[PDB]
Amino acid sequence: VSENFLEKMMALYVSSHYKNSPNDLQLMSDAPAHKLFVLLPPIDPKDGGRIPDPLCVIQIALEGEISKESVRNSLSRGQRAGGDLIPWLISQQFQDEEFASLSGARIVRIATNPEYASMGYGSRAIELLRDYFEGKFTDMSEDYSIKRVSDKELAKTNLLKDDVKLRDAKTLPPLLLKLSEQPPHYLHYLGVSYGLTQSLHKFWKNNSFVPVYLRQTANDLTGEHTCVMLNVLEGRESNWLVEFAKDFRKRFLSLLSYDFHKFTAVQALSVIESSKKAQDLSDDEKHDNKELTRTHLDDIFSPFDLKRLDSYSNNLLDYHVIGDMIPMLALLYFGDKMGDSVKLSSVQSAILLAIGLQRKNIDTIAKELNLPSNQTIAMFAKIMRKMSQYFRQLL
Amino acid sequence: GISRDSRHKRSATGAKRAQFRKKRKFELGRQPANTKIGAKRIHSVRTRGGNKKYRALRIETGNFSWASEGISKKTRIAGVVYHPSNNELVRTNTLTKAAIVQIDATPFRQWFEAHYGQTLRAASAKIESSVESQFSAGRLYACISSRPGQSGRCDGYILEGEELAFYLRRL
Amino acid sequence: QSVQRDASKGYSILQQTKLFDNIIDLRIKLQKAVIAANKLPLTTESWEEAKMDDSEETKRLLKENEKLFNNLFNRLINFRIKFQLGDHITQNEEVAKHKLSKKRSLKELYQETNSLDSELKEYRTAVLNKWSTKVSSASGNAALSNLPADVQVENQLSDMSRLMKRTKLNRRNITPLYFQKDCANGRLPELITENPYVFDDEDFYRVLLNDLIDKKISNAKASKGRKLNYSVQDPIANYEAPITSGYKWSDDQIDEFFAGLLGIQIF
Amino acid sequence: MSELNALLKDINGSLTATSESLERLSGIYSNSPAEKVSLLSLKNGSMLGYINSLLMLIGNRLDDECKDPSAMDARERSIQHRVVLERGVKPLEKKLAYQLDKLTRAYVKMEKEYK
Amino acid sequence: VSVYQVSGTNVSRSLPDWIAKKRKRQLKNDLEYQNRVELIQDFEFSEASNKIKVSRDGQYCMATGTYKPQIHVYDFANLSLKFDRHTDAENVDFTILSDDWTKSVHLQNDRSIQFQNKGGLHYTTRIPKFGRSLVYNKVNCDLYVGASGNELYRLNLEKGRFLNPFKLDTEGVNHVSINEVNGLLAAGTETNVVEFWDPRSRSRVSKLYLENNIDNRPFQVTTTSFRNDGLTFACGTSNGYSYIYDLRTSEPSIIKDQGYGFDIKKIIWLDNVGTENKIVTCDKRIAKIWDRLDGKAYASMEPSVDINDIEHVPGTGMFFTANESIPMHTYYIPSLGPSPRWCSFLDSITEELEEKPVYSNYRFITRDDVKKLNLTHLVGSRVLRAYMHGFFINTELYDKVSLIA
Repeated sequence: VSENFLEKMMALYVSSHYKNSPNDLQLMSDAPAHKLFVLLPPIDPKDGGRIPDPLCVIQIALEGEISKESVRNSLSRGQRAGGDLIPWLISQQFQDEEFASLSGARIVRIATNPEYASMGYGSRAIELLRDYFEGKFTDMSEDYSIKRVSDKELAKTNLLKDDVKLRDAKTLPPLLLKLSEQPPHYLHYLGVSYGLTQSLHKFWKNNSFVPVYLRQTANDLTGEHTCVMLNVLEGRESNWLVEFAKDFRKRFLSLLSYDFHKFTAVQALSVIESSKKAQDLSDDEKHDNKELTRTHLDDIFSPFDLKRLDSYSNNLLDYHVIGDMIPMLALLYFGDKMGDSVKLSSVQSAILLAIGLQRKNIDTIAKELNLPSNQTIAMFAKIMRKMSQYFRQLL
Repeated sequence: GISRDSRHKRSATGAKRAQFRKKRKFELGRQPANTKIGAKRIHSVRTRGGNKKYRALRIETGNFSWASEGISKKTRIAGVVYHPSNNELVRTNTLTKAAIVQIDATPFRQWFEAHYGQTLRAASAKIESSVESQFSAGRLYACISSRPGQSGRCDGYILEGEELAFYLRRL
Repeated sequence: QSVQRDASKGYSILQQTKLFDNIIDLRIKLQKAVIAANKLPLTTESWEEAKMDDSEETKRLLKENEKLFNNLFNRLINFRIKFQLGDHITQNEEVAKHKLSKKRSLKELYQETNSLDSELKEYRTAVLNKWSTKVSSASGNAALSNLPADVQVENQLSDMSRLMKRTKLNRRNITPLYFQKDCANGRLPELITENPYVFDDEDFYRVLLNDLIDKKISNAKASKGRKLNYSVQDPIANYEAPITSGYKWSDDQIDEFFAGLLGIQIF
Repeated sequence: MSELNALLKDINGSLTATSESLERLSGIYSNSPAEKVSLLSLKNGSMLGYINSLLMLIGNRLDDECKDPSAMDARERSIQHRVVLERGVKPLEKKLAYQLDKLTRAYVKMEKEYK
Repeated sequence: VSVYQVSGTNVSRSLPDWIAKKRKRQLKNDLEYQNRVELIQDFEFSEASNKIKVSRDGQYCMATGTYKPQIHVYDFANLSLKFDRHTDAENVDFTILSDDWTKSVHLQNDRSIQFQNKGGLHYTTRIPKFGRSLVYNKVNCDLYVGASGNELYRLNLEKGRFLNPFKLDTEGVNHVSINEVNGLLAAGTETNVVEFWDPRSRSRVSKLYLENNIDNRPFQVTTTSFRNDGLTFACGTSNGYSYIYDLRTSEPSIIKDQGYGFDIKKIIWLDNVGTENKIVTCDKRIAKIWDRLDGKAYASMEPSVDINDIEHVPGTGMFFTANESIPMHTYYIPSLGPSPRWCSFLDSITEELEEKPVYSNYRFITRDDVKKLNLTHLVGSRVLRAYMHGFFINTELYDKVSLIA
């Protein structure tokens, strides 16, 4: 029965990954930190004990709880310890030692039946899995260890006479345990590591996951960039995530030119949106975006530039004359310095990010967004007309 | 495409006639005007000769006459309730002649109160009990006596007596 | 088979919720009694003066008044003994039946009220400790080892003076009958707006109403074509050609989705 | 009419209403192996004592003697019963609220299935 | 969000449009008239428009008229009327089988189905009884027609023969819709139930009884629409509620009402535009965009005159609406998506347009309903706001009240 269930799980676990089949089985069995969760359909009592198929398979790896002393030593030495990918990676990028001490779980793999994809089973499993660790599956009813073979027994057995037998079924626990039965390990955050794609990003976005890190150097085999998203469970401090999310967003905006210029304007926009959702996560106003000051504006743009920007809004200029102001305007808007006064549509947001940050040419965006070049300029002019009016209002 | 010619029909004996000629303009028909309650909208049609026909494509108000009291008032039409020919016309609130509609009782009530000085001499003010109940409700059953598809008007008369009893039974 | 135990527990959980609504309804009916009771006199002289206003009618009302409480509260204590018996709150099964059978006086009824509370206090300590341990273990707080709920109750009972003052608060501004006369005559030692004698549970009463309201919200002939002819129609024959690809979903998926349409120990 | 007479009439109407409801409530309970959740059972018992404390406060006031018009003993019982409902039970049931809903939803589906 | 009315009637409902045109000629001197922009010439029917649909090709549009009952086909590239074709009776509904305007099936109100081709009326047939809706399956080549009778008549275009008509348990079918991904079909009975049928077999998969704990009054399923995903289903109740259902469950995920109390006519899922979780629901009075998951109102399109039907050009922000007025209103919502390719520079002139604007968010109670609902006390308070004959109210509060009463 265990083998029959094991093969079914491996069908899902091996359903979609790129050829790294063999070693994972040893990791799953022998690694102590790893745990397995399976989503199952409703069990009809009339079934007669027939095992239902698995709809979703989740493998988690408990990570963190690293002593601060080791982190500073390892960080100074530049040596990476085996395991604990997320605790080490965020510490290296953010130079934060408090994060490593935090206890967290990485969702190494989530698999769903390909036939049933997009039906919401995967999102349900993550919802329940988060619910399990939060403590909400409390027992409603008013031991699962297995005794090891003693050293005395090993010495007293002879190789010729040895009876190599499967362990008695009575001793073994049940294969599937209700979430209430087994108490969860206390955790601070849930993490995911994956190559960034539109479908995967939208899935994690809808599950309240926040990006914290994106690797600049694309993976050679896939061409995708590794992205690490975190989510904070209720009842635990959430400030550290918000600080990381703000830092990542600022880092992302500058790196759109260097190495993420290939990312589509829509995909880059969604990454910014998902990070901003972390700002909504924290009700605290201690950390908030600061509206642009008059003194800051004067430092950024000279009066001539504002006149140069204003005339374009009146259509008295050519588009090339204002090319120099575009990237600075993009940083302010996506930095949220402009404030509630200026807001833009999804298409307008994509266009502004592309020229300002991706550095792509106008005709390229016309192709990417399937728009005429004339519309994109017309949309683009409308963006500065709103911006020009805001600068007038500040003055 | 609409024609009133009798040539396409089978003869009295049942023989299948052949097409004697192409359709003529002196035997034409025009598409029906499905009048419906709404803001007044009437379309003029130039007919044979200089005569013109008015197409009540939409109409909401009409001159209804109280025969027993021998008066007439202009009232709004609430909705169609029963039409003898086809029930789907009642379903779609289509206005044509003989349709039973519900009309506002406000002008008739005000006139009765003014003329007889009695809320709705005593003997004259007496009226049929069912009609009194309809005023108490606030709407009156009326039968349209005009043809909105021809004259562009939706005049009518309030049901009374055996007429009202019959249509109440049918309702 | 475990599904059946879930149902009985599900049936069980509903019973209290209905019972919870019913007892709150009992409180709602008693609400006007508490308000009117707070308006009653406070001293012997005021009560005698109140009777003097209408001696005969007041005496008749007082007699009908007194009987109903003895009947009502005696029935309430019987319910309490039965209720604490069925739920295993009281362990002495024989003693509970003996109390139920016997008829009890006002002084005796008071003694049962004290005894029932003391038993409920003991059941309180066991129940709160038990569930608090379960919740703590379920949430990993056991692994961590936010006060125990029983401890929190004990601490708040220790702060009796603060919550004592809360009840003294006269939010409704109730003036008991002949209050000014008793104040002038010095017949009210406690006083010599917060009134020790006026009892106010309006905020608690409103909260119970709000909880009750929210739960209710949350839970809630052949001619003219009148007969159909199936003969082939040449003009519309071969008007359109079918798509051989079929629906995007597989047939097995379609068959299953329609099927569910509109709703070693292995475990 | 004297103020007391109108007041006493209001109390009389309240009791016959409460007693009749108590008659109904006692009947259904007697109408009701099914094992009961302890937490809500105490929560039921706790407010019942609170109602008794309110009624005991009422009874103390009504006595023409009015030896204890403040109703100190009645109040303290109400204080104890009110405290457990607000501070002790409510955090626990909130932590337990989801799993309660799941079982109640679980039966409701079954009852519809049985019908 | 902002809604720009590119064309239509800018006058109020009380003002008659035809006299306004007779006053419009007098004020032709006013400069704004000369500077007006008309997207499509002759985009106005003589009296009113019954239905409007956009060809799947994305380069053509078709519409039906009142008097003389006529069919207008518009070419986007030429921004004008390609042709007008008269008919013998008014059109209850129609569909465009081909990607272009070439082949279309029209259901008239005289109990007759008319097949229109490039040259003209290819063929006309009569169904047993009056019809109310129409749909066609590409896979089966079978045209499914509802009717007053309980049967749902089936016509096969490939074989050119009527086939065995599906027998609905209830009498009457107000609307029928078919899902592309599944093939599942639904029918809207007069009673508060939707009967789902399978086209692969000839069977009733199941029936869903619409439950309205708010209002206990009778209602009918006026409109049904299946989402592109196929697991979601929308209904339109005559009382004025539209239900969103996930087909797997048997309960309504969200029940959003327009509030005026009029019937729901058209329901469109704006998946293509982006942020797929948006839906359209159209009364005679108003059409509202609100979020699928949370039921929050995005924007509102309220024409002065009644709406007979609303259509949305795929991938774009524009909405065409068939109305009772002489013009056919068309609305542009820039936030939802870009303007279509054919009218590229409409975005450039956004300032000139009307920029028309609370009604969508809140519910509306009639005076009789206020008295029945025991909300006379709410009258004169901030909670209840007067709107002409009746008073608006919050949606959640009204739901709680109707439970109380």
